[PDB]
Amino acid sequence: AISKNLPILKNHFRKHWQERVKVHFDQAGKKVSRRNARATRAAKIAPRPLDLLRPVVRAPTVKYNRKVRAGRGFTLAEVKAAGLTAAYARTIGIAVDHRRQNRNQEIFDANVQRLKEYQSKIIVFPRNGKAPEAEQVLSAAATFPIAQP
Amino acid sequence: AKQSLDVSSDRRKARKAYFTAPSSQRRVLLSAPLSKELRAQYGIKALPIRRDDEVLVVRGSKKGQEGKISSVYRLKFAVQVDKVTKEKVNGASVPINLHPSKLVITKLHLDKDRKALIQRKGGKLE
Amino acid sequence: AAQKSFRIKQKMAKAKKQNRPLPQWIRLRTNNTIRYNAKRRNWRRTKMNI
Amino acid sequence: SEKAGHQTSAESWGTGRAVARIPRVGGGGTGRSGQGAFGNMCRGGRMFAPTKTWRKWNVKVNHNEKRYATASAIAATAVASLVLARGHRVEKIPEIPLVVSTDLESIQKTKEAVAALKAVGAHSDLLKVLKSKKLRAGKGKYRNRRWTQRRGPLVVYAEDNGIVKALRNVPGVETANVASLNLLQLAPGAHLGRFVIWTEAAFTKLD
Amino acid sequence: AGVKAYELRTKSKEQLASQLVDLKKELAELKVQKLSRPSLPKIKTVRKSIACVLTVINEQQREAVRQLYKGKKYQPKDLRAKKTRALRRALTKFEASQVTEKQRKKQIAFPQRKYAIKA
RNA sequence: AAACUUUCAACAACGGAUCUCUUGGUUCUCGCAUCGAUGAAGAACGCAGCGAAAUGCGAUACGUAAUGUGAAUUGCAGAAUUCCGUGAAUCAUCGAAUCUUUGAACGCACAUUGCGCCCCUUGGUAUUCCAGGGGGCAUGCCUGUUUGAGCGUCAUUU
RNA sequence: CUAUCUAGCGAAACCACAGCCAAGGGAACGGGCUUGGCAGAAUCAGCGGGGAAAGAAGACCCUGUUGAGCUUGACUCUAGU
RNA sequence: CGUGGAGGUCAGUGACGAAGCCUAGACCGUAAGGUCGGGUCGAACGGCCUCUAGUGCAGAUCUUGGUGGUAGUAGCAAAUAUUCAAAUGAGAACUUUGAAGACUGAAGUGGGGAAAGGUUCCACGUCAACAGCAGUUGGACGUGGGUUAGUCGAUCCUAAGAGAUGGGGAAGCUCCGUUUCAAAGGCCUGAUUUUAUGCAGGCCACCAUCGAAAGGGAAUCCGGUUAAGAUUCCGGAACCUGG
RNA sequence: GUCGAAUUUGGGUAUAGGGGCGAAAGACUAAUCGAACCAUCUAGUAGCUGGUUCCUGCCGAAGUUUCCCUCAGGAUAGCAG
RNA sequence: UUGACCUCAAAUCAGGUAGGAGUACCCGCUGAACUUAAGCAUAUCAAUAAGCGGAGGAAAAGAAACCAACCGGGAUUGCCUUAGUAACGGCGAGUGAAGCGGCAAAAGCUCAAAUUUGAAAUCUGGUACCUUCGGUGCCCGAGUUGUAAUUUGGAGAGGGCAACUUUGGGGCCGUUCCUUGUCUAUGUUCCUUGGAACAGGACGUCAUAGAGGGUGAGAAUCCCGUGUGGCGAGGAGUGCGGUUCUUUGUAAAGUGCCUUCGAAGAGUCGAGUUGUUUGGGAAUGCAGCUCUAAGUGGGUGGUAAAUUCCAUCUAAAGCUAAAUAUUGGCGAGAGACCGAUAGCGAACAAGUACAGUGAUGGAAAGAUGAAAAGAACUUUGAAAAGAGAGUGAAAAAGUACGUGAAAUUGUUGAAAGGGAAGGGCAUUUGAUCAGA
Ligand SMILES: [K+]
Ligand SMILES: [Mg+2]
Ligand SMILES: [Mg+2]
Ligand SMILES: [Mg+2]
Ligand SMILES: [Mg+2]
Ligand SMILES: [Mg+2]
Ligand SMILES: [Mg+2]
Ligand SMILES: [Mg+2]
Ligand SMILES: [Mg+2]
Ligand SMILES: [Mg+2]
Ligand SMILES: [Mg+2]
Ligand SMILES: [Mg+2]
Ligand SMILES: [Mg+2]
Ligand SMILES: [Mg+2]
Ligand SMILES: [Mg+2]
Ligand SMILES: [Mg+2]
Ligand SMILES: [Mg+2]
Ligand SMILES: [Mg+2]
Ligand SMILES: [Mg+2]
Ligand SMILES: [Mg+2]
Ligand SMILES: [Mg+2]
Ligand SMILES: [Mg+2]
Ligand SMILES: [Mg+2]
Ligand SMILES: [Mg+2]
Ligand SMILES: [Mg+2]
Ligand SMILES: [Mg+2]
Ligand SMILES: [Mg+2]
Ligand SMILES: [Mg+2]
Ligand SMILES: [Mg+2]
Ligand SMILES: [Mg+2]
Ligand SMILES: [Mg+2]
Ligand SMILES: [Mg+2]
Ligand SMILES: [Mg+2]
Ligand SMILES: [Mg+2]
Ligand SMILES: [Mg+2]
Ligand SMILES: [Mg+2]
Ligand SMILES: [Mg+2]
Ligand SMILES: [Mg+2]
Ligand SMILES: [Mg+2]
Ligand SMILES: [Mg+2]
Ligand SMILES: [Mg+2]
Ligand SMILES: [Mg+2]
Ligand SMILES: [Mg+2]
Ligand SMILES: [Mg+2]
Ligand SMILES: [Mg+2]
Ligand SMILES: [Mg+2]
Ligand SMILES: [Mg+2]
Ligand SMILES: [Mg+2]
Ligand SMILES: [Mg+2]
Ligand SMILES: [Mg+2]
Ligand SMILES: [Mg+2]
Ligand SMILES: [Mg+2]
Ligand SMILES: [Mg+2]
Ligand SMILES: [Mg+2]
Ligand SMILES: [Mg+2]
Ligand SMILES: [Mg+2]
Ligand SMILES: [Mg+2]
Ligand SMILES: [Mg+2]
Ligand SMILES: [Mg+2]
Ligand SMILES: [Mg+2]
Ligand SMILES: [Mg+2]
Ligand SMILES: [Mg+2]
Ligand SMILES: [Mg+2]
Ligand SMILES: [Mg+2]
Ligand SMILES: [Mg+2]
Ligand SMILES: [Mg+2]
Ligand SMILES: [Mg+2]
Ligand SMILES: [Mg+2]
Ligand SMILES: [Mg+2]
Ligand SMILES: [Mg+2]
Ligand SMILES: [Mg+2]
Repeated sequence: AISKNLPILKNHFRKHWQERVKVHFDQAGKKVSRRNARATRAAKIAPRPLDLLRPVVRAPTVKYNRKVRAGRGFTLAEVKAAGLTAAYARTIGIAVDHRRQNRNQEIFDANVQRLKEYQSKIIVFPRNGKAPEAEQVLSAAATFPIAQP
Repeated sequence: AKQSLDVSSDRRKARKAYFTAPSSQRRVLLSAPLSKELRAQYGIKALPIRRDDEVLVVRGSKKGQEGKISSVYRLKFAVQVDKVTKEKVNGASVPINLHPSKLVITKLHLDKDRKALIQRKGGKLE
Repeated sequence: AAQKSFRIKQKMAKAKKQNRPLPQWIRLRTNNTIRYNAKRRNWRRTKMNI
Repeated sequence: SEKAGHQTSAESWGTGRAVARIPRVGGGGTGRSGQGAFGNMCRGGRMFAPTKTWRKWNVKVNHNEKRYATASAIAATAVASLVLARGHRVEKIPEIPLVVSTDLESIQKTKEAVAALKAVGAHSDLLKVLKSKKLRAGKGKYRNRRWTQRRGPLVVYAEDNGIVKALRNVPGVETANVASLNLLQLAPGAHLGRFVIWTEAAFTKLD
Repeated sequence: AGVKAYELRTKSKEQLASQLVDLKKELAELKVQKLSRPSLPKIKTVRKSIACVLTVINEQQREAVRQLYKGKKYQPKDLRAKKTRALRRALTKFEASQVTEKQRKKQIAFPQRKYAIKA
C-alpha cells in the first residue's frame, strides 16, 4: 500500500484501539465540578487560602534554569531561619519540604523573605479566642506571587 | 423557564410520570377549580376533587349540567357525576367520565381534613 | 412413568393448574392489552421437557 | 450501541444451499433461526459504519476570527436595512442603533420591562413573537424541541440590576452583557442584523 | 372491619392467643361456607385479622425478649441491628478513632491552625 | 359475437407500506456507594371472592405492623359511605415482623419431598418403642475456656 | 390398485420476458435478431425431441503467494527419555 | 433535483381539513423533479437563506415481510371390506344402536407392564380451529371429577463404579486417592448413684457417603365395589416388624 | 445371511474432541467425523466472485514502459481530469 | 506421688470470622490464535481475547535505595506536552517510553533495630455495676522467646545549664450536609367553526411563572406544575459558630547552647545462568536454579570491564485523602440520536413463546373511538352471519378496528387480440381536457 509521493506515516492503530478512546465530553462538567469542589473546600476550611505558601525555586536542566518557579515546600533551613518550626509552619499554612536543600544563598534569602512576608501578612486565630471573621482570600499564590529575579 | 436542576422538561419523563402516577398523586392531578362564589367564600382557587363535591360542567357537550360527584375514578383519570350520564340503546345508563379541570366546584364536601386543607392553602372562614 | 418422583409430580401439578384459557373477566379491565393466554401448553404440541 | 446487531452467534451457511452467503442465525424453533445477520442489509443486523462518540462534535475557531465575526455582527446591528431584512419589524422606529436610558438595567418587573420596550418601539418585534409560535414540523417535536418562534430584540446592558430576570419571561427577547456579546445572538442563523436595544452604559462600554 | 393492632396491643398474651384460636375457627368455618356460597370475600378479613393477631403476639414476645436482654452484650442476632454485613463488620466508632499516645500528643501540640491572609 | 388474455379506472378484496403518533431504546453529563452464614444473588412450589401470565408476596402468602395522606378500589362481586375519622386506598412512605422448600447452603443425603443424632416438652404403662410440638448437630481458621496426650521435658517425693 | 372423470381437500419444483419453424450471421448449435416459411379462440389425455429443462457458486483440470488429513533425516521446534 | 434532522426567516399552511395515499385530469422543467384540480383522510406540515447526515436502489443465489403463475394442478392408491336399517342432528359414507359380512387368529389388531409422556383417564357441555374428505364424533375445545397401601414399589443393601474426609499436587478453577504415612470409636457396665456420670473397672475398628422401580429383600389373600381407583376402598380372613 | 454362543438385547456404569472407541471402513463418537457440538476471539483475512442507490453539463482514457515470490495483483512512467 | 513447662489434640466448649453473588471501573496470575508482514518461522496482533485468584467506592500508587548533572528539582496520581521522539525491530512489517516544562489536586507519615528495670507501666476475655460504638472495679488469662511509653534518619537519643511559650473531652442551640412534607400568580369574558375550543377573532390579567405535562384539536392565564420565597419534620456529623458545667496539669509538647552517641530490615542486595518481558539496546522489570555480600557500606547515574573520583538517594518492613477510572448498581438532567424491518434481542405477560440431551440458541408481536356510546330492537338463517334499525363527527373507525400503498385478486365499464407482450417516430379514429 505504498502510493504516490506522500510522507511516510506512523499511525499506531493496529491494536484494538477503539476499546480505549477517551473522548472528554465531560470537560465542562468536570470544570464545573472542580469549581464546586474549590468552593465547598474553601467554605469547609477556616478562612484560609485554599493552598499552602510555596517557595521560590530554580528549575533544573539548563533549558529551564534561567527561570524561577514555585517549589514543593520550604526547606527546614529556610523555616528555621524564618523563625518557625516545621510542624507549626505546616499547621499555619506553609508547605515544608524536608528533601530540598539550600546551596544557593539567593534562593534561600528569597524564601526566608517570602516566609517573613507571609508571617507579617497572616493572622493566626487563637484556639480559644474570638478572632473576628477575617474575609478569607482564596489564593496565597496570588497574594505572594513568584517574581523572576 | 425552569431554573432548578431537579425539575425535568423532558416530555417523555413527564408523560411517564403522569400515566404511572399512583392514586395519591392522581388525587392532586385531578384538582378542580372552585366556582366564583366558592372562590370568594374560601379565598382559594382550586382543590383536589372529592366524591361528595357538587360541580358544574363548564366545557364539553355537558356544559351547564350539574350534579354531585359519584366517583373519583383515579385509575381512568376522570370523575363521574350523578345525573350526568349516557343513555344507551338497550335502556341502561352509564356514567360520563369528565375531567375535573373541565368542572367548577359549586359546593365543597367538608370535614376536618378538608377544612384543614383550606386553612393550609390560605382559606378564610373554613 | 406411573412410578414418578414427587418433584416430577409437583411440576405436573403446576402444569395442570396453569393449563387453562384466559380468565374472561380479564379483557374487561380498564387498559388490558392482554387478548389470550399466550403461554398455553398442550401435551400434543409442546413437550414440557420435564 | 457498539453491540447492536452482533448479539448473535450467526454463521454463514456457505454456498451449496441455494441461499445467499450472509451469516444466518443457527438453531431452530423460533423463526429467527436461519435469518440473515450482521449485515447492514439484514433486518436486525448492524448498521453500516455504526456511529461513534469520537466523531468531532465541537469545532475550533481562531479567537481573532471569532472576534471578527462578533464585530461584524455588532456593526450589522446598526444597519437598519440589515435589521429589517432579518425579520425584526423596525419600520416606525427612530435611529438605529436604539439606545435607551440606563434605568432599563434596574427594572425588576416583567410588566414594566415590557412597557419600556413598547415605549421605545419594540412592540411590533415583541408581537412578532407570541404570533410566530408554531409547532415544529417533524420528529424534533418529541425530542424536547416542540415549539418554534422568531427572535425578538436583544437587550444589551452593562450591569444586571434586574433587567435580566424582568425580561427572561418575555418570549423572543434575549438579554446580554455588553462585555460578553454572543455571535449566536447577534447573527441568529448566521443572518446579520439583530435588533439590539442598548442601554446607555452598555453603549458607552462598547468602546 | 377486622381487628385493629392498637386495640390488640392492650390485651394480654392469653387474650391474644384466645382471639387467634377463635379467628382460626372462624376462618375454618368460612372456608367451609365458601364451598357452597360463591364469591365469599369475608374470608380475606379473617385472614388479615389472623395476620394482625400473629403480628401483635410476635411484637409482644420480641419486646419481652428485648427487655430480658437489655443492656448486656450478646443480644440474639435477630434482635441485633441488621445493617449490611460489611457495616456490621466495620470498625466501631471507638476503634478507628483510637490513636497512639505519640499521635495524640503530637496532634494536641500541633493542630491545624485557623489563619487568614489580611495583607 | 362471447368466453378467455391483456391494459386502465372506480368500488370491493389481499396485504400491512406510507404518514402521523411513542410510558421504549441509545448516547452524553451530573450525583451517590449500599449484596451475603443476622443466610445473598438465583431456583422450585405456593398465596387473591372470581388470575393463566406480568408484577407483588410467603402458610401472617397481590400481604401483617408502623408512619403519612385524607375517601377510595373498580372488570364484576362484596364491603363501606362513622366515613368532622387512630381512617378508604391494587395510595405513598417504611424504621417492626412474617419470610414455604431451597440455594455459598451448614446433621448425613438428594434422579429420594430419603435417613439419623442430641435437648426440652406432650400423648400412648414408657429413660430405652412409636408419635406430635419446640430448639439444635457443616467445614477451615482466630482469641479464649475446659478436658487431655507425648520418658518432648522441669522440679518434688522417691 | 392407479392413472382417468366427479364431490371434498389441496401442495411443490421452477419462473428475465416468454414460448412454431428453416437458413443466415452472431460469443463459431436462436424463442426473440435478418430473410423466408407461415400464422385463427378456448382446450383434454398422453409423451419424453427441445427448453444447450430442474436439482448444486463443477467434486475433474488450472489459478490462489487459500487450507486441511497423512508422510518423511524438508525447515524450525517440542512432550518424553 | 430529492430525503431525515438543525439555526434563521415568511408574525408561512392547517380540523372551514396538515401529512399520507389514489387519480390513460391540468401546468412548469431537457431532466432529477416541482405545481394544481378531484377522491380518500384525519393533526400536523411547508417556501426561502444556511447547517448536518444512518440522504436517493432493479439487481447483490441481497435481508425481513407479503403475494403470484404453476393450479383447483401433483395428488389424498401399502396394512383383504364393507353393506342395510333405525336414532340423533340444520346437515350422516364416516356418530350411536341393531342386523349382516369380514379380519387380527394367543410370536394377536387380546390382557398387562418397564422407559417416555403427563391428565391424554372419566363425565357433562360442545364443533371456530385441529383430526391433509367429512364429522353431530375425538387423544380436539370448555368445565369439572378422578390415583386411598404396615404387606405392591421406592425407601434399605451392595455391583460395575461415583465420591467427601486425612493427606499430597496445582497459580488456580480444582486434581489424585478411598483406607490410605490420621490421636479417625461408640456400646457396654463394676461402681458412681456429691448425676447411673466425668474422673473412674473391664470387651470390640484397617473406616463417610452415593450407586439397581429387572440383582439381594420382613410381611396379604379372596369376594364385592367406581363414570373413572384397587393385592390400596368395603366385607371377611391372615401375616410381618417394632414395642 | 444367520439363528444356542465371538448370539441378541434392556437398564446401570466407564471412556470426551488431536480426545475417546475401533474383529480396522478413516469407521463410530446424538441425521454432524480424514478431528463432534456450543459460545467467544470474530465484522478473522481474501491479489478472488457478486452488488454498489438522483439528473443534466463539459472534458475524457488504458490494456503499453521498468521493477516486483510478478504472470487474475501492485508500484512506476505514459494516457485523463 | 504431686505440680508445672513445651508441643500437639478434642469439645454441638464462649465469642467470632471465611466462603457465594456482582464483577463497568480496579489489583494480580495465566494466556492464545485469527490478523499484519502482500508467503512465513523472529516479530505483529498482544504483555490483548478466553481461563483463574482478590478488593473498593474508587482501587492501585504514594512520601524516593526518585529525577537529575541544573543556578539543581523533591510522595503518588491525572491532563497538555515531551513524542510517533530516544530506543527497539527478518533495523522488515511494525513498535516505542522517560527526565524537564504548564496545569488539576495536594498531606503527611510509622514500625524493627534501645534496659521501664526503682517496680508489664501493656492487652483479649469472663463477671458485677453503669451514663453501653464504650467506662470502672474484680478475676482468670496473654505476654519477658517482650506487651506499653520513648525514636524513624527530615532525624533522634543519653547526660549538663537556661528559661520562655502552648494545651482535653462531653453538654445546649445554631450552622454544614442528607432524606423529606407543605404553602406560595393571572380569563374558563364575548363572537365564529367544530362532536369536543385547547382553533381563529375581540377585550383583559400574571410574568423572578411564556419549562414541561394533562384536559374531547396548537392552553402562560382550566388542572398539575414552573418561578420566587416562606413554613415545618426526621436524620448523619462536630466540619465550625456561640452559651454553660467543667480544668485538664506542677501532666504533656515545642524551643537555645555544651558533650557523648546515633542501633536504621540477609538466602536479602548483588552475581551467573535460564525463561519471559520491556523502548531499555554486552541484557528494562519479573521469576526459577546456583553462588551469595557489606557497613566511611549499599543502590542508582540507560555501552560491557579495570582503575580514580564525583553526584544522588537509603532497599531487602508499614499506613495514607484529593485530583484519576467506571458499557455494573442506585438516583438525576439532557441530545442537530432512533421512531416499531428503526432504536437494546425485548416500546407489548422478552430473555418471554419456542428449539436443542446439553452447553446454548431465541423470535414475532404497539395505534377503534373524545367517550364503548362495543350495535338495543326487527327480520332471514340450524348457526356463523346477512339485511335493516341504531351509536358515533366519522362504521370510507365494528375490537378481522387510525391512515390503509404495491405485489396479487373479484366485479363493472372501455378497448384490443391469426404462434408472446411491451417500445420509438408520425398520423387516422374514439375518449378526454387546458388555454384565449
Ligand atoms: K481433513
Ligand atoms: Mg409425537
Ligand atoms: Mg438494529
Ligand atoms: Mg414528514
Ligand atoms: Mg429466607
Ligand atoms: Mg431455428
Ligand atoms: Mg453457422
Ligand atoms: Mg432460449
Ligand atoms: Mg419474421
Ligand atoms: Mg393460436
Ligand atoms: Mg413423462
Ligand atoms: Mg425434453
Ligand atoms: Mg465455481
Ligand atoms: Mg464449489
Ligand atoms: Mg502469484
Ligand atoms: Mg497447511
Ligand atoms: Mg436520521
Ligand atoms: Mg389533505
Ligand atoms: Mg395508476
Ligand atoms: Mg387524531
Ligand atoms: Mg444508507
Ligand atoms: Mg426492491
Ligand atoms: Mg444496478
Ligand atoms: Mg432474490
Ligand atoms: Mg422471500
Ligand atoms: Mg388430481
Ligand atoms: Mg400414490
Ligand atoms: Mg388399504
Ligand atoms: Mg356399527
Ligand atoms: Mg392372514
Ligand atoms: Mg382369520
Ligand atoms: Mg376419552
Ligand atoms: Mg379435514
Ligand atoms: Mg369440517
Ligand atoms: Mg379435555
Ligand atoms: Mg415389598
Ligand atoms: Mg475426587
Ligand atoms: Mg443406596
Ligand atoms: Mg428387586
Ligand atoms: Mg383401572
Ligand atoms: Mg381391608
Ligand atoms: Mg482408504
Ligand atoms: Mg465487511
Ligand atoms: Mg470529446
Ligand atoms: Mg524477490
Ligand atoms: Mg475476473
Ligand atoms: Mg460454640
Ligand atoms: Mg482483527
Ligand atoms: Mg501474512
Ligand atoms: Mg494476504
Ligand atoms: Mg498463510
Ligand atoms: Mg479477560
Ligand atoms: Mg461493596
Ligand atoms: Mg475520587
Ligand atoms: Mg488504597
Ligand atoms: Mg523517608
Ligand atoms: Mg515527583
Ligand atoms: Mg514535533
Ligand atoms: Mg508491544
Ligand atoms: Mg518526644
Ligand atoms: Mg398555581
Ligand atoms: Mg393537546
Ligand atoms: Mg531500611
Ligand atoms: Mg507469561
Ligand atoms: Mg517503602
Ligand atoms: Mg498501600
Ligand atoms: Mg425491534
Ligand atoms: Mg396498525
Ligand atoms: Mg373519517
Ligand atoms: Mg383500517
Ligand atoms: Mg393493486
